[PDB]
Amino acid sequence: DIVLTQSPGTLSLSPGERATLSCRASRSLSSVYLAWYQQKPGQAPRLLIYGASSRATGIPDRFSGSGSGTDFTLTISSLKPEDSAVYFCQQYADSPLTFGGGTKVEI
Amino acid sequence: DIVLTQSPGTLSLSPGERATLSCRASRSLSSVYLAWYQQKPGQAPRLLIYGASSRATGIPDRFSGSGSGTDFTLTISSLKPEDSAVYFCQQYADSPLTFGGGTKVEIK
Amino acid sequence: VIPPKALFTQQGGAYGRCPNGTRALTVAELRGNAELQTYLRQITPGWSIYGLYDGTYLGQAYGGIIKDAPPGAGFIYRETFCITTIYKTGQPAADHYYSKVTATRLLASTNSRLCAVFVRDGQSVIGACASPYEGRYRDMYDALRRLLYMIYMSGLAVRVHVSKEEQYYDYEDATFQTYALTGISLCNPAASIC
Amino acid sequence: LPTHLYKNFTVQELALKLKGKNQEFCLTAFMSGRSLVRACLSDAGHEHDTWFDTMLGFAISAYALKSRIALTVEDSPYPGTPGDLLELQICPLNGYCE
Amino acid sequence: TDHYYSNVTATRLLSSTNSRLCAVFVRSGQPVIGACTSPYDGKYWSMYSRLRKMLYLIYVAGISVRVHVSKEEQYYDYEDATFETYALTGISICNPGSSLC
Amino acid sequence: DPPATVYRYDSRPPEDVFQNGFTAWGNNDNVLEHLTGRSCQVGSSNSAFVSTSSSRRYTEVYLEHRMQEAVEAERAGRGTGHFIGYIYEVRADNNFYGAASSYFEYVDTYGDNAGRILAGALATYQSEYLAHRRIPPENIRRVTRVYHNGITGETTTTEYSNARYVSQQTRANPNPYTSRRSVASIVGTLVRMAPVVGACMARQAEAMVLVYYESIAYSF
Amino acid sequence: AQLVESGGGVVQPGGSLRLSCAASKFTISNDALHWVRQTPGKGLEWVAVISHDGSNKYYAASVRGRFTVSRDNSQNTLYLQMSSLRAEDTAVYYCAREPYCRSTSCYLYGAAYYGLDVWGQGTTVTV
Amino acid sequence: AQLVESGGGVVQPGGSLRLSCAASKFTISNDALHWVRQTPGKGLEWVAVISHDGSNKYYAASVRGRFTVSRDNSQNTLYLQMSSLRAEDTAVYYCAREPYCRSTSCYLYGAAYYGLDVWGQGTTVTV
Amino acid sequence: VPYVLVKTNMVVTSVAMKPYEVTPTRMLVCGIAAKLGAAASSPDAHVPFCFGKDLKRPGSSPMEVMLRAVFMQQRPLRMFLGPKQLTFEGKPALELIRMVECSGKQDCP
Amino acid sequence: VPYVLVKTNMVVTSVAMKPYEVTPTRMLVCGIAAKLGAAASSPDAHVPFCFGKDLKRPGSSPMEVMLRAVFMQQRPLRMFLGPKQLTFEGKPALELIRMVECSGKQDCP
Repeated sequence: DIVLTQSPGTLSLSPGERATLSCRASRSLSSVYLAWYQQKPGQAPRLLIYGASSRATGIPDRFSGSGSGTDFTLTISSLKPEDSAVYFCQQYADSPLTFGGGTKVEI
Repeated sequence: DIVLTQSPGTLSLSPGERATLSCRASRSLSSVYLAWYQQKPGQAPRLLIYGASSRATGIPDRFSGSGSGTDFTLTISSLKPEDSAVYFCQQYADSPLTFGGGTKVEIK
Repeated sequence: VIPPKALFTQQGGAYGRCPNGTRALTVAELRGNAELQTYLRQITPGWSIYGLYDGTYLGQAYGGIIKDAPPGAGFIYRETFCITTIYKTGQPAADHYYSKVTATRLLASTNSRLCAVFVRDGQSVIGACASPYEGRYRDMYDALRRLLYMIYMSGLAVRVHVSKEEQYYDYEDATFQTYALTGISLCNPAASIC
Repeated sequence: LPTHLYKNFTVQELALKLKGKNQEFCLTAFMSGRSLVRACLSDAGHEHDTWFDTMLGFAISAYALKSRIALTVEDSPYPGTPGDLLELQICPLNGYCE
Repeated sequence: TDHYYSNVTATRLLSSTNSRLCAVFVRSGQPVIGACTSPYDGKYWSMYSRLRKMLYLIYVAGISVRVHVSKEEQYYDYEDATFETYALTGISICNPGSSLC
Repeated sequence: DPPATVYRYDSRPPEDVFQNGFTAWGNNDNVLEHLTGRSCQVGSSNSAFVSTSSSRRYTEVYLEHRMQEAVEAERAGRGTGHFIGYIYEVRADNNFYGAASSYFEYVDTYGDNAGRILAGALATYQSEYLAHRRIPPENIRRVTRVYHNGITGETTTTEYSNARYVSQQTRANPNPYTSRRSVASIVGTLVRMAPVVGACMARQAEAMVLVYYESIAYSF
Repeated sequence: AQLVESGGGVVQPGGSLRLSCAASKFTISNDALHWVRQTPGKGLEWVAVISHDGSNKYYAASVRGRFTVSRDNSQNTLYLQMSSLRAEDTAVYYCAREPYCRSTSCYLYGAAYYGLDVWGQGTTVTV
Repeated sequence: AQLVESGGGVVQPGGSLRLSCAASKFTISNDALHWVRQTPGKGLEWVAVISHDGSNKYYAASVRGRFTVSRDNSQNTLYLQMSSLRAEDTAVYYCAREPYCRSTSCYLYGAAYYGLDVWGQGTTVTV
Repeated sequence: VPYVLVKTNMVVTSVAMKPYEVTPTRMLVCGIAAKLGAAASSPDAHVPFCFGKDLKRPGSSPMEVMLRAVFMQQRPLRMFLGPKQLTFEGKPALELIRMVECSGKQDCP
Repeated sequence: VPYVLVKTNMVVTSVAMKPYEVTPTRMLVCGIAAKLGAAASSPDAHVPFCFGKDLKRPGSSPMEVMLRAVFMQQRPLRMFLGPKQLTFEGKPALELIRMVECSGKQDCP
């Protein structure tokens, strides 16, 4: 029963700027129970950063996590044109696997 | 264990007077659970009044009851010589069906 | 709740002693069941007086009337209207739960269910009935009577689990539904129960 | 079978033992002035029955509530030996038996 | 072979699935003896139902009692224990300096 | 939502309460000790709180059952069958602290194991409010007399009006009380039976039989 | 409505006696019955009661476990069985019929109490 | 790692459905599987989880009783049995494979979390 | 005549259990109930009740758990006494067939 | 992988019972254990546990008896929970196979 709210509603940034995506949790979850997904329009989501201080397989280094607490952020270094998708933050520190609202980043 | 007491004891009354008997209890009894009996010398008693308000089928209309509570009285009014006997009062408001001492009426 | 007419006992109890598993019918419930009142018309004979929990239902010769009375006034007559307290609703079994409740108003017949009324903020919510003699959760009665007793001694908020496959009408003039109990969970706000 | 009826008595001792194959629980009743009352119901052919288990919870409840109890007991043939307990009654709480 | 330990209080309860429920009996803080009951296995197996009631009461109220054990059964349920543990023959609540117990 | 009126059962006549009021027995103001009963038991009654309640129904039920003790004791030949009971009304100023609220704070900041479940489970069922130091006579407004006579079996209820009462706009302090950690070896919550009533509520009214609540909370 | 009150009394302090009530004309299966004793010293005292089907039986304090009551509807008779009689059992034993209370005691149900009205001549039992 | 998500969803509210997951390269006998629905309005929501041997199977609050999960590791398939579907069941159902937890939940044990990383094309279910 | 009596506003003031003389395989759980606030003159000031308990089936019966619960809480009940009679301390007692708690004034006048 | 966990200084703050899905012969007894000193939002303050009680055997299992005792007294206990998982309010709970009360800060870090 933990609700994740992404306060960035929708971003349109330059193809070289830095984007920060905040994920606010209802309770203070630990850092090792977080993940970030990317849903380009027309396919199922793919993991970007699980355990925010750690990356997944087959992903560029431009994606970075943040620290623990109640607020967490995803950092993208250089927004290449291929990075126009909807980004989620999930949780697993409690039994229901709750996903975030979905922050849409379009270029 | 309700003890019924008939205080008058032995009564000596003329064949024309009115007979009054008193039966009192240590605790209040409902009016429906008290009766009176007549024990002529030598035989078994037969009930005169039950519930202090009505008579048995064969009882003549000369005996009446009284009010409820801890005081109960029976009145004979006209007193033929046939009615010389010993009268008891019985309660059935609890488990022990307790009778009373009995009052002996004598006719001179 | 108005019990359906299917629970009417074919051979009613005598002198208020309804058979085990049945209960006396109140005049309010008879007044609310139009089918039951119509059904009684063809079974009650003339000048025959039958007793209910509150009052009496006299014969069809008088016109088939219901007369209210204090409890025990209708028990003296011979036939007493009694209804079975078990009914098969047909709804599939599911884990229905009610949170922030407290056990109140216990009830239990001889070979029948131990039951309680779970109340939140004053108003009744649901009743849960458990028996070790009949039902589908019979084997689990002994484990629940100990937790029910603990939450009745002290008014601790619990979450009551009920199964709707069996509906129970043990209570009289009940404005709430009573079902079969399927577990009690003391609620901790930090654990996300209440 | 001389049986005595005791009223207005409070449990002080509640001892569960092992005497032979069967078992027993001996409880003691105390009044302000009267002598000590000792009694204990034991398994006597009640192996399949649950008669011992039912009353054992009552005497423990009587000790927890620290309330007056009214026991009926048949005195032992030998002095100093507790009698057999047959019926146990708990008087109204914070009150006395009639 | 019945041995008792008077003036004991019940603390440090142990319980494991499908096995014995135990209790450590302490005198003036320092433990003196431990006991166990079990309805599945054990010499005094039939006594659990009659003795879980007394075992619960003595623990919740913290009253001084007497414990009856038999060294015919030795249990090692307590890890790194400095005290022995046996089976529970019975629990007795008796006055100090009393004749019954 | 703190209550504006609190109640208290007592047996003292109104002509004596209205001139002196109540008074805490001792200076020990440990919150858990009071709600458990260690500070209202015989020989250790030193609680700094006088016990009240926010539910008049709970105070009537205690009266409604203290009446039956007179009836029961009359049959046993230990009484006369009569009963004179009193239910007071006190307006809560900024010295009345809740019991359920204060117990939770004591547990939530001094460790979960520092307090018993039934100690705070009883305050909720009691709706009890603790009054520190004393309840002044100005805080008492009306007392409800109850007369029961065993001969007739009729109860007469009369309500008197205080003369020293000073009407103000006050309420119970919503902030829970802060007390030092309990140093005594608390064994269990002491409760008076028939019905279950806390040790401090029951004992301050007027030897009592006080039973640990846990010993009876589970049926043997 | 007549009763014969069979049974005669002479018994040593340990013996047992079986007294019999017998209904002459009226049927007895639908009414309760009582035994009442009359000692010239202490007055009339209540002995025992019995219901119509035998479901309910109650005795007095002095004969609570000693005496016993039985009823046989085949012969329309009522019996009383005695355990060992001490010296206090010397009295005359009577038979009573509480008319309409099939159950033993009508005081619980709140029903009206109708009193006896049929006693037998009595039998003298002494030790 | 390919999943086909066979079956299609068009069923009247009182009916039943049975979806299928079929892996392609990774063997299904040693990985936990999740179902996640994507409501266009309410976003992504979790449906159910299943363990590798089938011991632990946890569902969501809304689909606690109506939905059912099952596996057949011999044929490398994962099934979801669907009971009476209301209007809120309309979503796109996916197949998710949690990498390093052969049991349903890893947060209980304090183990580190690896999030899914395998998803199917998805099947559309409407009522 | 024997008939079932329904009582109101009664609290259980005493509880007991005794061996049933009629049958060795059953067991009687008796008690005393009193009307709340009634005087001695009323017949409801002291009513005895008894209900049978089977000694072969373990566990507390549904009747006993309430009679345990409503005893130390001193709650009012609505007892369906009768129509059968049991023995309690020699004095007759009315058998208990159904017990319901008191919701308020509406059902417990 | 599932592995057996050992937790120190846990106090039971809730008790629950519920039927067992796989077989009606058994029924689960659950609870919630909170670690002393843990943060309010830390997962160690909301650890759920359950164990199975056989219904063919009337009475009480040994685990229930002491669990009821520690819950009332709010005593610490070292809990050997693991590795199986049992449903509890639809949420996973570690099955409890052995649980022992604490003896002090020396043996319960």
